[PDB]
Amino acid sequence: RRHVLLQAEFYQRSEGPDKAWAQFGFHFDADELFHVELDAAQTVWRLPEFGRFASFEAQGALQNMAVGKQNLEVMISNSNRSQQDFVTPELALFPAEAVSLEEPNVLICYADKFWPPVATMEWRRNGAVVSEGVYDSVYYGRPDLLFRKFSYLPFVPQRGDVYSCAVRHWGAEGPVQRMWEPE
Amino acid sequence: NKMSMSTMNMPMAMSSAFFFCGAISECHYLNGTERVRYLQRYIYNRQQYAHFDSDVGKFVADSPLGEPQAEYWNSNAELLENRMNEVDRFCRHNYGGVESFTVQRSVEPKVRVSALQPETDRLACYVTGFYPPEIEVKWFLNGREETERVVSTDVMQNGDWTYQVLVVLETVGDSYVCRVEHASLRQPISQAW
Repeated sequence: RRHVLLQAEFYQRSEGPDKAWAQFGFHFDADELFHVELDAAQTVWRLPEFGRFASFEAQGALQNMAVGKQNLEVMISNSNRSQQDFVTPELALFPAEAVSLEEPNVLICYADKFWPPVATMEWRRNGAVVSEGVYDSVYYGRPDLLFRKFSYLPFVPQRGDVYSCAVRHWGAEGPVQRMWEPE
Repeated sequence: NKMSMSTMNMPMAMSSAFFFCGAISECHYLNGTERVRYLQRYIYNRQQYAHFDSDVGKFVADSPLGEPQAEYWNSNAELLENRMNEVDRFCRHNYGGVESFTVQRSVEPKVRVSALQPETDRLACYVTGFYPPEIEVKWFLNGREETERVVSTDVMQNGDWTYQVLVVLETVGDSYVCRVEHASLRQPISQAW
């Protein structure tokens, strides 16, 4: 019936501290086709099958990034450095699959409804940092111009294990976190 | 196939801080390529200041900030011809390039039926791993569709091009079936309990 293909790109910077970010990606319905790693000029497909079916010239994104960054400086000026209030994320933590003790699974941490799109996710098992095999998404857009982001932790369910996902949003006082434990 | 991109137009120039500027180039497809709409949105911070819609053929200011830019871009007929062409060289080209693995992407649901409780008060039908997100999950008691005591979560995005949903039946010779219809399946899945 209905489909949306989006090319979504953004260019942002902070002062105090000074930092810049950029993102260039293509999306289909709610899901990401690819993003370009702007430092390396590489198209990164969300699923490896996409990269076998299709191609994208990542140099094109780098040309867009130069235009994006110039646009940013012109719109900062045209707006007299007007700024918006930050919106802190809502977190959900849920497994990919039916939980069976000792069957490998994936915990998904979904940070939603935040702005600006600068947030880091940290995983913990029984209060200790776990990072092996973790995948973090790039920032996905919303109709309300807020963002969302996915993180994935491979795990093996066991009785009495607790997991936590903590998100550090740019400029927040500290992390917000959610816990999960199996059935 | 080699995917195409869309250029951004450039607006005219007229302690801690944060600035954001972005652009979204959207292709809306109804009955595939039969009806195609190109929309390009320009955003500053948390507000859209302007867009181009291929059905309109011109830039429209969405805020006072974009008013100058819409008129500046609207005064350039070659610039407007360029945007109107995006419907073909961006939207139609890209649809042909990715339809096989997006519109035609098909991933079968896995269906699990569990007791929840301490005595049984609820049956959970967990349906995981599917694409596209459109799905019908129904509970039957002795071949009769239940609705009254049925509670469904929204279909949840896993973010990896798969979706899941949970359908709980409140209930106390009884034969309960969770029936799942999905575009990936030639035949519905009947998970008995």
